[PDB]
Amino acid sequence: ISAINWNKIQDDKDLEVWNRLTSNFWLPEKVPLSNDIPAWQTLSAAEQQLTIRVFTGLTLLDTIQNIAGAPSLMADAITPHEEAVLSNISFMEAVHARSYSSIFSTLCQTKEVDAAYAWSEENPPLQRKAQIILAHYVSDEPLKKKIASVFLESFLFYSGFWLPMYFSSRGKLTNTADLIRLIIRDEAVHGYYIGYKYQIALQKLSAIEREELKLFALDLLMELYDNEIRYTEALYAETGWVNDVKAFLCYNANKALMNLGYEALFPPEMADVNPAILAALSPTVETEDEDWNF
Amino acid sequence: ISAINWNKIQDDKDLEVWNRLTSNFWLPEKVPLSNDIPAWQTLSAAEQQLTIRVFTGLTLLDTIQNIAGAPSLMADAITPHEEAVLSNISFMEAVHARSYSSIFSTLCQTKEVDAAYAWSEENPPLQRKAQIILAHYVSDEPLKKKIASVFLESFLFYSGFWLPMYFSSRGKLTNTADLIRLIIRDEAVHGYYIGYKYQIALQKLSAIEREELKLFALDLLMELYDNEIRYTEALYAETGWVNDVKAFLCYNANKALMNLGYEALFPPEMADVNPAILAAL
Amino acid sequence: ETMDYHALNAMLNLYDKAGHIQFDKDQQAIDAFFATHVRPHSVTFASQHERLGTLVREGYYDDAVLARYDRAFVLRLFEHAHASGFRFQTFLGAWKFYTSYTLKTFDGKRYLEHFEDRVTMVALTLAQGDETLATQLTDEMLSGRFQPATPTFLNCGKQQRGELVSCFLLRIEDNMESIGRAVNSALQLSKRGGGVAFLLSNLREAGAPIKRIENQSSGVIPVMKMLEDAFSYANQGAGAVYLHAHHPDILRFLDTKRIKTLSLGVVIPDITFRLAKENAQMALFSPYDIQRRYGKPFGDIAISERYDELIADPHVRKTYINARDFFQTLAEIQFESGYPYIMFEDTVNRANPIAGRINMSNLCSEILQVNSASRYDDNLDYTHIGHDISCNLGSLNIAHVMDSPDIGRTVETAIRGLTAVSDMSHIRSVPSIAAGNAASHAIGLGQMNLHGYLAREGIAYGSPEALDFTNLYFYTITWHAVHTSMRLARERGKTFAGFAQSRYASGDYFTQYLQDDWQPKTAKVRALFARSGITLPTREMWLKLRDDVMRYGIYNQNLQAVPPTGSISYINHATSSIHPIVAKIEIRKEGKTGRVYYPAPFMTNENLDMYQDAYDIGPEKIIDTYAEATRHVDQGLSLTLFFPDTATTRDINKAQIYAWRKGIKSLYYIRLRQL
Amino acid sequence: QETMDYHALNAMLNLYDKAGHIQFDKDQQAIDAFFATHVRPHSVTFASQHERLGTLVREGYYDDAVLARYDRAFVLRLFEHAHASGFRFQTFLGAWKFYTSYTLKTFDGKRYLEHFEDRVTMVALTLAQGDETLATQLTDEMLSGRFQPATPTFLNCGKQQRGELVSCFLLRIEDNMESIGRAVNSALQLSKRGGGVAFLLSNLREAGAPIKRIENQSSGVIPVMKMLEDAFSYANQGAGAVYLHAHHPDILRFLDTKRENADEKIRIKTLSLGVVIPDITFRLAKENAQMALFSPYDIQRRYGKPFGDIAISERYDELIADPHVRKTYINARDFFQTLAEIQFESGYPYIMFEDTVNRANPIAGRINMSNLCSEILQVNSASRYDDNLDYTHIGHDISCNLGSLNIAHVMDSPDIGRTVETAIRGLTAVSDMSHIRSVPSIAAGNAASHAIGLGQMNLHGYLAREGIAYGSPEALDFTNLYFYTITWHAVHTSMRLARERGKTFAGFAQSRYASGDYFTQYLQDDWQPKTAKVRALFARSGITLPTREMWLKLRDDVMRYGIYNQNLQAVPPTGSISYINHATSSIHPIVAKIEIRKEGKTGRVYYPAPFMTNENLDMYQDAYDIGPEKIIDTYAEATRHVDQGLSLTLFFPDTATTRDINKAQIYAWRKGIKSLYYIRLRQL
Ligand SMILES: Nc1nc2c(ncn2[C@H]2C[C@H](O)[C@@H](COP(=O)(O)OP(=O)(O)OP(=O)(O)O)O2)c(=O)[nH]1
Ligand SMILES: Nc1nc2c(ncn2[C@H]2C[C@H](O)[C@@H](COP(=O)(O)OP(=O)(O)OP(=O)(O)O)O2)c(=O)[nH]1
Ligand SMILES: [Fe+3]
Ligand SMILES: [Fe+3]
Ligand SMILES: [Fe+3]
Ligand SMILES: [Fe+3]
Ligand SMILES: [Mg+2]
Ligand SMILES: [Mg+2]
Repeated sequence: ISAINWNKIQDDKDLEVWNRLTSNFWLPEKVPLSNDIPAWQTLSAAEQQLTIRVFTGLTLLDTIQNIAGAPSLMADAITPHEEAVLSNISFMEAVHARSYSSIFSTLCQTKEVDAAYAWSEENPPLQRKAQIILAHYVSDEPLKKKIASVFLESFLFYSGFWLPMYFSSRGKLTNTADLIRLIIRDEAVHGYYIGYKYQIALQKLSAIEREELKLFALDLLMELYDNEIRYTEALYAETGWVNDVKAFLCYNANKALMNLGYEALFPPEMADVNPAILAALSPTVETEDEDWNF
Repeated sequence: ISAINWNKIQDDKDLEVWNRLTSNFWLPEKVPLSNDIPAWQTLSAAEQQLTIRVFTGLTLLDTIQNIAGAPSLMADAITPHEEAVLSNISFMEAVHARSYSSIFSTLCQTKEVDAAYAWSEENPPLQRKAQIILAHYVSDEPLKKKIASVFLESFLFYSGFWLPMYFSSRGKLTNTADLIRLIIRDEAVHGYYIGYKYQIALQKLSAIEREELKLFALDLLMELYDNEIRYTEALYAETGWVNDVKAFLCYNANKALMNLGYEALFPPEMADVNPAILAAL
Repeated sequence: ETMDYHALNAMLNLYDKAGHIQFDKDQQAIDAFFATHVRPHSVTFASQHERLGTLVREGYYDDAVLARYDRAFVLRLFEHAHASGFRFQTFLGAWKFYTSYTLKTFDGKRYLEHFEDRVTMVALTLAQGDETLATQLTDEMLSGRFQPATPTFLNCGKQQRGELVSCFLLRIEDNMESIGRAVNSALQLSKRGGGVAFLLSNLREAGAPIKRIENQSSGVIPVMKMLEDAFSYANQGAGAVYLHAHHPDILRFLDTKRIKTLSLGVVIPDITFRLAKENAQMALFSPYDIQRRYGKPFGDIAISERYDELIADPHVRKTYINARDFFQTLAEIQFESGYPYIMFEDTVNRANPIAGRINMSNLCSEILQVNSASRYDDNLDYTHIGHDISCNLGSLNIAHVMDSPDIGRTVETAIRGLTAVSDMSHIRSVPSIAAGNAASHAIGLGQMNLHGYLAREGIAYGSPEALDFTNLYFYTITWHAVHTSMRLARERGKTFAGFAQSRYASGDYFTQYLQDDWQPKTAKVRALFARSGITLPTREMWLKLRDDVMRYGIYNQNLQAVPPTGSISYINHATSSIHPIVAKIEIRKEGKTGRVYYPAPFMTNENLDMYQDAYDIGPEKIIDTYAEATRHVDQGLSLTLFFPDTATTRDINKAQIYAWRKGIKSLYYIRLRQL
Repeated sequence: QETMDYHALNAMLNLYDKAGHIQFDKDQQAIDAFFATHVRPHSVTFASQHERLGTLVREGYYDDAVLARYDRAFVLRLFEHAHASGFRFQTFLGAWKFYTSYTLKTFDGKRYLEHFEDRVTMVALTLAQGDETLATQLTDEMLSGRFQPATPTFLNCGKQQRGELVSCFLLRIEDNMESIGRAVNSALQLSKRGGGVAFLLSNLREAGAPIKRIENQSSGVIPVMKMLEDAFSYANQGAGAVYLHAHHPDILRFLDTKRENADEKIRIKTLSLGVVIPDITFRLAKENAQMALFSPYDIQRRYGKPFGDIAISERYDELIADPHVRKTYINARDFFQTLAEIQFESGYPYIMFEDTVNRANPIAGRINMSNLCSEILQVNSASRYDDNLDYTHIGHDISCNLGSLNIAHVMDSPDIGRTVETAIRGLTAVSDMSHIRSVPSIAAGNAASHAIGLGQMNLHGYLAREGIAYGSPEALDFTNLYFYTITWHAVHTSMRLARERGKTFAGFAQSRYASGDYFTQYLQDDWQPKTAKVRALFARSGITLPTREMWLKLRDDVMRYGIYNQNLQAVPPTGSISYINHATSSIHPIVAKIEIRKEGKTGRVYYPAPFMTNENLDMYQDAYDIGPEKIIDTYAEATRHVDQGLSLTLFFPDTATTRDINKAQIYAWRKGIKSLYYIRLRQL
């Protein structure tokens, strides 16, 4: 163990990723969410009850990355300056985690929150995706550790990030998504980093081992995606937006692969996202004698 | 594994530590260390050399608190929200360490940093003071971990936290001190939480066991006490204020003992220091 | 399903593939608002007969008004309104009207009025019974031309009402009586809902002696403290304090905002700039040592003119500060907390027509009038009732005015309606105001939608053809106001007191309008007035009018003033003041969702290159336009400068210099890009 | 080899010898030096009393309006005589205080123009208004030390460039903005020339009362408090007070403006606090039960009289009864609790036992509030104004003309019916000139009531002198019959006054004096000295203690001719003059054998209790060691006689408890105390 000199650096990104991920740091008490109450109320019995469940789903992921997700990727990082970034991400996930509970308190009641919490505990496809990543985390394979995480960071959050987004495209719960967008922008980075750091340990690998990794990613994605279709088919059942979420995922699946040096898989007739949703993803001195003039 | 609920919190302290520890957010780039530039030259060659050497152990200290300190305690935590605060602390400490490496670039030079750092590996009073504290992080014993965590935060750190506060009182390098103002304020809560949650752990440990650790606290804190005496005296050597820092470590190690629930060890005559250093706190 | 008007309005923040705005969803939201809120909440009446009757008997409307007309003619007029064909323009419009303006029940669950209703009521209140005039106002507010100020519109005709006009300018004198009275004056005025400004200029400096015995007085700061607390008490509820740039406290007066809810306004004389030119120092003269030696209160002497002499007089204690750094600190504080507002003493006086010297302005830098000190017995009663200033306001929709050909009628009806307000304004709580408003007939006819209109007719803002319109516009409004005012005097057989000394009486006001430059400098402009059916006043109209005044006088002291229209602009669909829009779609913190969106008037996906947002149109351009107005309007004009968050002190100071030199009467506060 | 400056001489007072014997001499030594070092090298030497007045008038120091009411012959002679009475100062502080704070100095301050006696003369002359014999009378009453016109009557008499003669004020606020407004102004125009004012908050609407039928509106009383609070911080000299019922809704938050748990947000820092507790507030504490705080709004609505104008102890159940009259509820045992917690840290609040005051009240109507020093208890009437703030109905408000008597020197003088007589005339005179221009409600109320406030001082002096341990059988019994004999004479005077003028204090026929129901308790027996020690002391002093025969002659005279003054006496604490006249504060015990004063360029000026030697130390116990008991005991006996109030400072150690204060508060109630000043804690 040697101390950190943030002056003799190994990789460019360590610093600029540290400069971003800390600039855009945020807290959930900073967003006026009490103003979404009126739009919240207008959502149906079924509609409200969904929005709760997807955030609860969002929670699980964010929680995993915090305690077992990012932590495990420290053991694989090369530059001592990467781990410092890693610790920030670890923390940040937990702020992502605090947020929903800051929503949950504000918009709904623990009569509705607790029924969605207990569903989340028992809901088969949500726990499955939580399981897939976990079995690849505690695995001793370091390259697959990153892929999994990328697939979490770049794709898994987005089966649920669609609803606070879609709403925003209707003028409902704008400020809830306003807060979500800050999560998003942090998780965008997360994907690029671990991804970039994946390609890195990858170009160092065996030429023949590079086929092994390329297939497995697609396979794992293909499984995680399979699950995700059944995950969206259950929650969003009785709304009929499935076709938009199932399209969103595809787009968000290319997003993951393109961060890992891999080429897109779903053609843009499957990743066809409505531009409105795409849009919702992001919107002293002195004087002079002279100056005095006239 | 179950998702977090910050709407059914378990301990009152959890959120208390959360709210303000997260409100106490700061960066080295927020403070203009472009200001301590004229006041920096007014130190001698050996005064300036020890500027780094004091903060160099401190760079390694937050390095070990960040990478090893909390990371082992997240299996010890009882409320999942406690796991949450520790990870901020982990992160916050990496910035603390970054803050020292913001310092060695606003005023300090290339040649000089490659001397206090390489010294921090050729320095047994530093080496051991980090070796023992970690020997309890890489021990499967939790109160050994938290005690180490306590005394690191609240005693072993304070080897070089006196230098800028003495500097600040004379108007020399205060904007650098305005930053260690933030740093300490964080370690304050860091030491406290570890401290409070040490005391929750002793509500379940049996009658004789409370003295298996009460007595074991002394063996260790005074073991790393004399290794700190060594580190203090060859650093504050030809300065003259070796004995004001002598009174400094008997002050905050009485606050370190306080940061566990125990009673303060050193009397009126050993814990009383410079009243102009504490005013600039 | 589900498209609540509030989610529907929100759709104005979103786009299509070419770069579109969804105006569609606004007018759609209005249609929604009337059917999700308004008509399910209003109460139905068989005929206006019950409507009038029940609303009188139940204690909502006031009979004191109607009884002045044949009850026949009231339902005659009401029908005329509800058949005028009024629909709404913006979502915010109808939102603002209904929530804030319209008459709802005592418990507040049902609506009792609609837009066309509120007009009728005001039209009947202002006309005092004049059948022929009651009609005219109804038409003029309904067609959207004349628009009474927030308090007037709101309150008229209601029995359970507040005050007709908020906005007051009362000076404090250098004695404990007047200070006291003023601290009370706040209490009685702020509780009725008033916006009061105070003239601190007169009071003793810090370190001044009281009762012959030396170094005693507290300064101007602690008098504020009390006023602040008084405003803090009486809620709605906001105040401003004006100080002369050459009062010895100025820096520690500026320092208070470096004392939360007060507004600072600094009167800067020409000599301050002149000192600020050659990097010199300033002189701050003791208000005490002026009183003794020159027998006049500080705020009442020509600081610019005397200056040399003052500095020479050894009895007057001079305090020295930095001119360059003054303008600096001024900027510094504006950067942060908005004010200090500025008004340029001499600039104002120079082109003031009324006898005397103005010293201060209102809460919005727009009202600029002369006043006289009031003298009190020890029991706080008036031994001499002075004159202080109250501001009756109302504005015109530049565009809507330009459409109808009888711009004259459009103006008279408005000036008369405005005048009617003073003849009904009896603030008994502070007599100087009331007795001043009893001799002055002070009014302030405003404008709005200039930007809307220019950009509607296609003109870019700040352009050589823009200024050219806005100049020859005000020119022609002015003529009609003065005419309306001259006529009024002829009918009442009385001029405002102090007229015999006015420049209107001397005829040196008419001097300007008897020369030229008064023919269009651009062909595009001339087209507008040709096309609009507006006869630009010709030399022998002024020449006929000069000699008319110089016989019968004018009944009003000050005629126009252009305010920074608050909510009234959003009811009448107008681009704020006579300045550019703050943005293409104004985001405003209101009601349930915390924000309501406002699209600029006459805006489509086609003319989007006209609606350049203020911030980046630039400072200079705004002044440039305002200059042309400052030319004609006798009072001040509320000038808000719009800088980018990256701009620096210089920029501001530089912009103020220009503004000063261009001859701006008054400056409001400076806004930075950050939302 | 030299050294000893008169200040160093006065500090010696605090230094003992071996065992401990006070250097009483080193203060008297200081006096001699004080004059030798500072006073006389700084006086203006006037070749004859003839050029003096001639120089002091022309140069615009002395008020020619006064002197020209007598032939200069008499004036010169009176002066000459005043100086021939041979006055000598007693203690250092005594002298020092006079010159620095009271005596006449040249415009530039740098020289002195008057000596003690000179002041007296002027005072004596100003108060006589033109009466040769009364002027001579006053001269002697003051210089002997029997009379002392309170600070503001002393310091500001005779001088041409002068401030007001009275400096204590009681103003009321009515539940409407006009009075709200007029209150801040009066807080201004009164405090501006060093006038202490008290305000009546009891009447204002509560912390959420609707305005003009529109629900939940009004701000409370706090914001009006704050306005005044700062308004006093401007007019600086400048001490303000406020009074609010125990059963007025805001009471718990009102008590919480002083609480440390604030700063800006619910905080007042200069204003003094007064709390009115009616009798029932005790009954509710008894059975642990809750207090019912009523709406002043809803009371004004239903009943037609504003809050503090109607009964609260006597109408309590009848007010819970009315369901139209709103009701908030809190603990009575916790109200009294908080009081002590506020009392501990802040000193306040004061206390006025509403009914104990109204039952002893001999005057028409009700008393609703008290003054900054809890010692004024008079009846006011509200005022009505136009919207322009012009007065429409100029109601009565209270100004306090105060004076004092040295108990010891009074018992020394032969005639006491002269000692008191003179005192009353001068006071009356003060109140016959108090044309307070700025608040006509105080001026024309004063011009109606002719109310005066004669005090008593040097009790723990006279007691200690004559070998009486404070609060002993001998003490109590004496002071009982002392306040007794003073009372009679005070009235007899007021009766004679009402006879010289042919008029009474307006609305006499409604007073208990006019029916004779005042003379009730003075005509049932009990007025024999409980101790022969006390009897032989009244003999020694030669005082005709008022007979049952006297109490008839007076009765029959009063009923016939009337009395010129609504109120004759009130006993304030002496904080300034009790050093000029050498008196043991009020009638309460001394503060320490040698009191320390934070004045002058030492930071410490020390003051030794009168008549105190190295022999009679056991008679001079500091009020702390006495015990709030004996103090209340002595105060009760006084309160029996005095028509107005007696300002009661209670004295506690640092070991005292939240209950210890609460406990005394009750012993004060039970024994029949009218009012309470604040409670002190032992630390310096
Ligand atoms: N803070 C404070 N300000 C005062 C006081 N007296 C006067 N001032 C201030 C407020 C007024 O603006 C200014 C003049 O007030 P006045 O007319 O009450 O003073 P006065 O006539 O007693 O003496 P003057 O002839 O004005 O020097 O001085 C005071 O006692 N305290
Ligand atoms: N916070 C606040 N309190 C006010 C205001 N106006 C009056 N108050 C308070 C102070 C007075 O104690 C009480 C009654 O005030 P007024 O007698 O001037 O009200 P007014 O006679 O116009 O109608 P009202 O007596 O309420 O039926 O309410 C205000 O604008 N704001
Ligand atoms: Fe996350
Ligand atoms: Fe992430
Ligand atoms: Fe740290
Ligand atoms: Fe730490
Ligand atoms: Mg004056
Ligand atoms: Mg009222």
